[PDB]
This record gives sequence, C-alpha cells and structure tokens, in this order.
Amino acid sequence: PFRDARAAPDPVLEAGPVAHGPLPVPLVLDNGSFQVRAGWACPGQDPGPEPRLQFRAVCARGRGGARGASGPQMLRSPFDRNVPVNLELQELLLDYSFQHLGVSSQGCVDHPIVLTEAVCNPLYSRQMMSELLFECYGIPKVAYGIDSLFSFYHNKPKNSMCSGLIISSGYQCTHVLPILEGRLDAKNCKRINLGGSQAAGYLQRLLQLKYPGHLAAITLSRMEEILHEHSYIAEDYVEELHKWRCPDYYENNVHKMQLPFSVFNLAAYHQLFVGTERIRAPEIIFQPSLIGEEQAGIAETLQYILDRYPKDIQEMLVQNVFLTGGNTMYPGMKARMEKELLEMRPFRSSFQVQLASNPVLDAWYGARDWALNHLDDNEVWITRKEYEEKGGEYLKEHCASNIYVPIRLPKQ
Amino acid sequence: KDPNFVHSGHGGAVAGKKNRTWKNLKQILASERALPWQLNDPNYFSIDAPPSFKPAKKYSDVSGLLANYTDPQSKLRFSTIEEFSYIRRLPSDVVTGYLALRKATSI
Amino acid sequence: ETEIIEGEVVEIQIDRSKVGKLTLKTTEMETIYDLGTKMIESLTKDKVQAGDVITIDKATGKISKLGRSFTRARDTKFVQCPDGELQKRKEVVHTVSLHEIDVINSRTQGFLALFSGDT
Amino acid sequence: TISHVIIGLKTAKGTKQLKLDPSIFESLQKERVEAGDVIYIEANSGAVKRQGRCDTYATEFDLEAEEYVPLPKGDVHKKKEIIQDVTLHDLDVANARPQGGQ
Amino acid sequence: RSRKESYSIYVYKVLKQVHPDTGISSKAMGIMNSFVNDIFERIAGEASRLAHYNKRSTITSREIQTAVRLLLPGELAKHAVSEGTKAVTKYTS
Amino acid sequence: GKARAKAKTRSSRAGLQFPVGRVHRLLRKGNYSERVGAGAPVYLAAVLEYLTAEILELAGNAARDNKKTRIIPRHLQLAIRNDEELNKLLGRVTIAQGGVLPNIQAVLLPK
Amino acid sequence: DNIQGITKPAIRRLARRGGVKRISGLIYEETRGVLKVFLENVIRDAVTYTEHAKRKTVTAMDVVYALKRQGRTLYGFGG
Ligand SMILES: Nc1ncnc2c1ncn2[C@@H]1O[C@H](COP(=O)(O)OP(=O)(O)O)[C@@H](O)[C@H]1O
Repeated sequence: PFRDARAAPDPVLEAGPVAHGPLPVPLVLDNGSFQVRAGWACPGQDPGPEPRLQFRAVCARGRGGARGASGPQMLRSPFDRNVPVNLELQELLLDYSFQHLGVSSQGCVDHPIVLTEAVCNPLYSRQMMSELLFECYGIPKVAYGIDSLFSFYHNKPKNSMCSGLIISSGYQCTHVLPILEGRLDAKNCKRINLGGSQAAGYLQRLLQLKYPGHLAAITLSRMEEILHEHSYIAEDYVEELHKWRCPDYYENNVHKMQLPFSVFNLAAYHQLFVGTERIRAPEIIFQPSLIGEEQAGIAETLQYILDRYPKDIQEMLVQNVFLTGGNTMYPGMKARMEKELLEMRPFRSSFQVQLASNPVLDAWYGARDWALNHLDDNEVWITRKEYEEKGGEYLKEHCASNIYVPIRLPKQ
Repeated sequence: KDPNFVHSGHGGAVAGKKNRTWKNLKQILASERALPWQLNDPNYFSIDAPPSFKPAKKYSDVSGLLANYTDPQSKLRFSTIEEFSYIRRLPSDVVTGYLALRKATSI
Repeated sequence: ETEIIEGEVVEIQIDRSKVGKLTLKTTEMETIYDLGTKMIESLTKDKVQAGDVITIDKATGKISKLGRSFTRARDTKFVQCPDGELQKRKEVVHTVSLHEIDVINSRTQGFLALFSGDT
Repeated sequence: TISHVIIGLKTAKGTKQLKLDPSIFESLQKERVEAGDVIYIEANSGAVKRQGRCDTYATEFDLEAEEYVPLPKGDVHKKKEIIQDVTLHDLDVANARPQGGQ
Repeated sequence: RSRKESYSIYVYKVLKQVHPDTGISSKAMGIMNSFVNDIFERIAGEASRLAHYNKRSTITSREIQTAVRLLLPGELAKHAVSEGTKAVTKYTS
Repeated sequence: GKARAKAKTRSSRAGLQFPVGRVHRLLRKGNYSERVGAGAPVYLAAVLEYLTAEILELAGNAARDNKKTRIIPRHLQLAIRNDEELNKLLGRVTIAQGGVLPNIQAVLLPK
Repeated sequence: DNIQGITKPAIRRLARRGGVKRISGLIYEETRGVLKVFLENVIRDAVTYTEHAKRKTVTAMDVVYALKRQGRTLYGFGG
C-alpha cells in the first residue's frame, strides 16, 4: 500500500535563541535543488540538537496576490540544474526561512551564515546571490562551501590534510571530485548531468506507458515514494536482468502497488506490477545510454579522471573513496561501487569505499561542525564591507570550497 | 516584521519586456564565456564528462531485458515471441512515446 | 552449444569500409540487422537475393542457403519459411572415433589421410 | 623502428601491463588479434591463443562474423609449479629428421 | 540588367545527387522551374488560407506541415513530412 | 562594428540545397500572411527538395532506358504518368512538347 | 460492419431522384463502394483540420473547408 506525506509545520520560537556561551551564534543554511535543510548552529554540543525546516525546496506565490505558499502544503523552483537562478522566489524563500528562524528585534540579520553552493558556480550568479543576500538582509559576513565536501569533513576522523575521491549524487547532477591533501582540484573534475529527478521522471514515463488506462492516478509523489523505498542498485546489471527472466521466480519477488480502490475491479485500481522498472531507474546514473543523452557514466568518468595521474599519487586517493548525496541511498551501492573499482584497479592493489552515516543529512552536520570551528577565523568569511571594495565575485580559497581565478566582471 | 522594505531590483523585467525572473541559464553561460578565462583557468564549461567510447547495449523497450532483435515496422527492440505479439498489438501512441523516451531519429 | 540464425531474407542493401543492412523474416517475427565488414564479404561471396531461406553460424560466418520461399516464387528446392525465433541456441552432440583422433594429429591435415588410407 | 610492444591485460579481478619482444608481437599479429580481444599467453612457451572478442563489444554490430566471450573471472597473473617427463626416444625422433616447423 | 531569377542552378545542383552523369535540356529546365514554383504557390496559398481560418497571424512550421499533409496525396505526404522534420531539426541544432 | 566575413548561408546550415533565404523572401513578399515564421522556409525548401529529387530520379531512370544522356520533356512526361502518386498530383497540368503515353485498348487490337 | 446500413431501398430512392427507371440487382454492391470511397476523402481532411486546432471535435466548418478544397462548395452551413 502507498503512503502519503504531511504538512503544516510549527517551526517557531521566541524573538531568538541564545544559550550560555559566546557572543556569536552563526546560522546553517544548507541549500539544495530538492529540499533545504536549516537550523541554528547551537554551539556547546557536538550532536545536532534539533534540525528544523525539513521542507521541499518548492515555492509558489498567489496568482492574484492572495498569499505566498512557500513552505510545505502549479509549482515553481528557484534552481536550474543545481544552481539557483530565481531572484524573487529565492528572496521569498529566504524570507520564509528567516521568519521561521526567529528574527530577533527588527529588520536586519542575526549572525554569519554558512550557506552552501554548487560545486562550480558561474561568476555571474554568485554575484547576484551575494547582492540579493547583503542588500536585502545585511549579514556582517558570509562564507560559502560545498555540501559534499562538508559531509566528507564531518565524516573525516579529524580536521587535517586528506585526499581521495568524493562521489556526489543529488537532484539534478552528480559529481566526481578529486581532493588532494584537503584541497579540491577543480581542473580534471567531472560531473554527470543526470540525477534522481530524471530517474523519477523516467520511472513515471515507463509506468504511464505500461498502463495507459489511469495516467493521472500516479503522480510525482508516488514515483518518488516507490523510487525511495521499492528500488535498489544491482551488483551487475546485465546478469541481474538475465536472472530475472524465468517466470517461476520473477513473480516470487515482485512488488504489488495498491492504488486507490473503491474485470475483477483490478483495471483502474490495478496492482501496478513492477519487477524490472525497480532496477531500470537506479541504474540511470551508471548507464546514461538508457536515455537519449550520451555520456561516459559514473564507471567511466572516474576512469577518465584516474588515468591522468601518476601511479604514486593514485594509491592514497583511491584508498579514500567516499559516497555521498541523495541517490547514494539504494541498498547495495557500496558493493556495486567496490566491484566496479576492483575491475579497473591493478591486480594486487587495495582500495577502501566508505558510505556516510546519513548521506542526505551529513552535509548539514558538516557545515555546522565547520562553522562551529571557524567563527573567529576572520580570513575565511566575507565581511559586509568587503563587498564594496571587492568586485563582486570574491572567494576565500579556504578548505571545503571552490578555487579562485583572478578575474573581474565588467558591468554597469 | 521584515528585514528590509527598500528591496531593489537586480536587473528584472519591470522596465523592458524580457524575462521577469532573470536571464536564462543558457544566456548566463553565454555571457560568462566572454570572460577572458586563462588557458588553465577552471570554469563551468570544462566540468562536463566526455563522451563514452564504449558501445552502448540494447535493451527491450517493454520489459527491460537484453534485446537481440529489432522491428523495421516500428524501429523498436524486443526479446521474445510474446514481446513481439505485445508490441504488434500496441497502438502508435505508445510506440512513439517509447521512441521519444530514448530519443531517436523520430521526434 | 551453437548460435544459429535461420530465416527468410526479405531485402539486402550494401553501400559503397562498407555499410550493410538486411531484414530477416520468419513466420512469427521480423528483424533488421546491420552488417559488419566481414559479413559484407560473407554475403557477397554467396549471392543472396530476396525470398531465400538461409541458415548462418554466428561464431563462424558460413551462409548455408536451404531454398526459396513460395511467396517470392512468382516471376531450386522449394522450402517453406522457418518457425520460431530467428536466433536459436542449439545444443549439438558429436561423436568421434579414437582412431579418428589419432589420425587427425598425425599430419598437417591428418583428416585427409583418414579417407584415402594413406596413414 | 621496433624494439618492444607494450600490451595491457584486464580481467574482472585487476589489470596488468606486459612488455613483449618482437617475436611475441609477430605471434599476436599472426592470430589477427586487435585491441579488445580475450587473449591467453604462456610466458614459458610463448604460445598465443585468441579466445574471441570480449562480450562488451557485442553490440558494436548487429551481425558480426566474430564470436563473443565474457570477460574472464580470474587472475591475470597465474603461477604454477609443473614437472615434465620426456623419454630419450622422444629426443631421438624429434632430432632425427627435419622438424616440420609447420 | 534584370535578376530574372530561377531555380535552374538549384534543381540541376540536385541532379548530381541522384544521377551524377545526366544532363538537362533548356526546355526541361523551364518545366522544372514551372513545377517547383507552382508547388510553392500551392503550398503557400494553402498554408495562408489555413492560418486565416484559424485566425492566426503567422504561418509556421506546423501550418505548412498540415498544408503538405492536405496537398500531397499518399506516401509522398508522410515521406516529405519526415524530410522536412529532419531538415528543421538539423537547422535548429 | 565588426561582423563575420563570408558568413555561412541558412541553406548550408539546414543541409538542404534550395535557397532558404529566397523562399523566406518570397513568403514575406507574397502577402500570404503579415508575419512569416522562422522554420517555415526551411520546411518548404525540404519538401521542394524531396519533390524535385523524386521527379528527377524517375526522369533519369526513364531517359536511361531510351539510350539518351540528356533529359528532355518526353522523359519527364513518361516519368510522371507512370507513377500513380505523381500522376494524381499533376492531373490537371500540361507538359509542353511531352506527348502522350502510348496505350492501345484490347478491343481495337487485331484478332 | 456498417456500410450495409445503406439499405437497398435507399439506393433505389437515390437512383429515382436521378431519373432512372430500372435498377440492376448487382448495382448496390458496387454503388456502396463509391459511397465508401468518396466519403473516405472529406473525412481525411475533416479530421485533419480538426487536428490542426488542437481540438478533437469535428465542427461543421471543417467539412465545408474540405469540400471547398476538393472542389464541391455547399451553402447554408456557414460557408
Ligand atoms: N532516502 C532516499 N532514497 C532514495 N533516493 C533519495 C533519498 N533521499 C533523496 N533521494 C534522491 O536524492 C535527490 C535529492 O538530492 P539532494 O540531497 O537534494 O542533492 P542537493 O542537496 O545537492 O540538491 C532526489 O532526487 C531524490 O530522488
């Protein structure tokens, strides 16, 4: 049987929250093309006390100006392939988050934020982000970062120089990130344009084409639900689909989906037999050829990036391979990744593949931990005054962040 | 009740007749390409995966199994006899939907 | 085990490496095929026209035509179109004499002396 | 012109590289072995046996004269200790008349 | 002087794609000119009339495609539709 | 102002041969509608390409069997009238100096 | 099967309007062919016009436009 979601959250509090400790209490605003994760830093305790505002990153204003439905409740999104591009909707989403976040005493900002950004950002869009952040809120200082790198920082034993590969899988894109001694090398770094949203759309299209009768009975919500629970990645795709060819055992492990009920009354309210689509959806990232778009795929991308390195430095970076993101939640992803890595590694070589404790939420935990240990570091954050002396597209070049190139954006 | 009441536009379409929200992502990248990027300078262009040199397998469009045949009448692929009967029994709507799913020479 | 492609050919098209395309047809299915360079020669050596029931060994490339179908007879063994799937995984049993094995290993082409008695 | 040829072997247990003298390269060229075939090599004897193209290229063409085999599930490098027996009469017969070399 | 204009140097240029060693007489050139501009006028007028019927201002790819569907009798219609769709798809990309 | 020297034509970008620019000009000047779309001339050129290719292929095939190396109106006439689709597309047209297809009714044939 | 809905007396009536005295008995089966073919062209256009307007209902003006393109004009139906 299907299940549904909820709504009407109560994320409120007093004017604001300060616990006994230090003067500054920064904010964590982990972004996301799918959903936004927020919550106060809460210094003084390593475990996350109470993350708040776990809502889909979808907003919609009233057609006639009645009200702005921005939180959980057509629809619009501020993101355009993992990079935000909407201005007004981004402002209203931020206003919703701040209003539920406890604006202290009047118009202004509370404390520095540790908002995260895509792996690579065009040097026009971070300018708009900074402008609509400062000139609309006036934060004293803001620091950027990457959610996957923050997750690895949280999962790393301690803050030190580390190297390896980071496998990120999100809503609109996936990334293979080579980090070297705690410094990301954004030169031979690659991404795959396909993500979980495209997989869900593919599964939707397949199920609509399989049952032309009730096309509107199933929607994006049910597709996401089944892709989130009734699916897994295969150790070897061709051999698995060959094994699921015999009829006696094909039905032994098939899943029944009971749609709304009141032919034996099982045509409109069918059972929606799925025994192959539960594997064709997860393997989209591994095999982009399943869609008309042609690309290398996760198996060949990291090969293309790994064969341009000398044998000496390959050993320790392969020794630390990490799986992060949203799509890295299907069971058996670790086995598939380690087998694919074993196929391409030397005969006697060694490797280690690690999966995060919470692949979707460790990004926020890592951002919180990084912000907790860098409040006093005045060389990392971007001061409010610096936005006028600096062109517009300035970065700190700190760890867990992008790379800065010397350039100025002409504009007037 | 709000952080600021003097919010100013950042290049909207209030005056002109352009997109109200912002410039398109394609336009954004086209404008960003005009920057004098250095030869070794990173950007948003040299971050996409290269095209695969490995031939791509063929899979049944109705059952997701290893295909070994085709069909000149519809230009699809199946695996067994019942798959052939089913695909012949299907109308043109599902056929063109399957063709457009994995995009082909047919729109 | 062997892979066998048996069926009636409908149309052959070879361009001017070379690109080839042909459509096989049994009584229960049809299938188009793109030919590699080797198959181009394997089909040009043994002139194959429309309405010919042919059997092909996939692992080798041998064309063994059985006859022509009645459909194209209008305008030399007349065989009907085959039945079942075009591609069959056939299990083949084979027995060989022990003296046969001994004779094969004697010369460069030891099987020749097994008929003429030259061994 | 030619001194040695570097070849790369790969199975579903690892990958290795080998250096071949021109004799072994000639043996490979005689077997009509190109890039993407499953090869068997014995270092002691210099034997070269092509076991067919790998299955991953099976989709390269719809009809190809070649036969395709799966990627081997085993070690690229195999070591064994073998003990060989040979009688004198074998040596006499082998060296008595010009060995066929065919 | 005068740009009398014509497709003479176009249909002839098409000829080499089908028969690389065939010539055209002047009268045949005039015949092909008349044929091509006649078909042009027919298709353009049909698309116009259809757009006016649907109270529209612009004659687009789909309107002229429907005009071709109306005017071309049989398999020529669907084959020309495929040819035009391929041409426009290659033009856009 | 600087512009590209010897810019590529729209016909070459479309992969066709008939002039897309001339077709667009004719559409705009023919007063078929006040505004003319972008892809319409490309589609029309493609259709004209298909028709010309078909008729010329048939005309050349007809002329080859007459042991002649040049297309004349007679070959075009033989090409059109021998194909049912082109015959019904060109039912009400007269080809100058093209003659008539040779056919004799069974009744009028001796014996 | 509905072409047989064009009964024999209906064909007789249609013939009688034309001004013919005697009707062969095998005429009907061929005449039903002509009704079968002449009607297979206007619908070809009538649906197609309908399919241009993104709508799936055959209005009374589409048939008029089809008959006009074919060369048979009729009055009284919004022509
Ligand atoms: N528990 C889960 N099981 C399966 N897929 C998930 C799960 N959680 C998230 N996803 C997938 O991950 C995607 C969201 O990725 P996300 O973490 O938002 O990346 P980012 O934060 O970079 O946008 C969604 O498309 C969703 O399909």
